[PDB]
Amino acid sequence: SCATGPRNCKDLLDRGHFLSGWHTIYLPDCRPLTVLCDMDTDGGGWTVFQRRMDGSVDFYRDWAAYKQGFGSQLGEFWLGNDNIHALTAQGSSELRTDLVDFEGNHQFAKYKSFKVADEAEKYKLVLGAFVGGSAGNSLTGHNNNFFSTKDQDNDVSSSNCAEKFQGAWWYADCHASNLNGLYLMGPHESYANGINWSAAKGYKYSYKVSEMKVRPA
Ligand SMILES: CC(=O)N[C@@H]1[C@@H](O)[C@H](O)[C@@H](CO)O[C@H]1O
Ligand SMILES: [Ca+2]
Repeated sequence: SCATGPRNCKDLLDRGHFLSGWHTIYLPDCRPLTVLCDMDTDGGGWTVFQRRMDGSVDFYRDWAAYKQGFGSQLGEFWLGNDNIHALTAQGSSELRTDLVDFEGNHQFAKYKSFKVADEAEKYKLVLGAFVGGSAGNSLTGHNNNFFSTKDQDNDVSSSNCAEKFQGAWWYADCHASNLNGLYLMGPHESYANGINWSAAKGYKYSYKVSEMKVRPA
């Protein structure tokens, strides 16, 4: 039941679910949602809301798609902005970003809190202090920005960043990170339109794997 069920992946870890995989949790209003738990990385108990690995899924999508979520439990997905809001509203959730390049190097970044607002406030990013990690910091520059898609420009640029740059993000003018960008497979000649984390590999290298995930702080 909702009353006795888990609220997130940390609750499931505490109950002795030790393998990563898809589990049912209960959101604050008791709506059930199936989510990917990362039980292995950095203590486990992370709820994963973004995953890229192979370029099989098109991420250049509209507001409605990002609002409801898209992709596959078997592979790449975006969990959905309504879902991410519900998951991060109550309490305080830390954020971890996990990255792998095409040369096999693992890199990460961690933030002390992470929340997205509701749709009325355009799923605005509310980001806490950078903790550290080998990937460096490419998200703080996005704090307090609305989410934007190609069809809904909420950025702080005279341009359309989502169109520029071929992704969906809390764009400013325009970005330091672009993890929902094109799956460009390592070095690319086009500027800043790949799966880029500029603090680590810059604006002209697209990562092999990207994962974004949250856990109670
Ligand atoms: C790819 C991209 O958006 N790079 C921008 C750069 O063009 C801009 O001059 C600067 C202003 O703060 O912010 C960077 O993030
Ligand atoms: Ca704009």
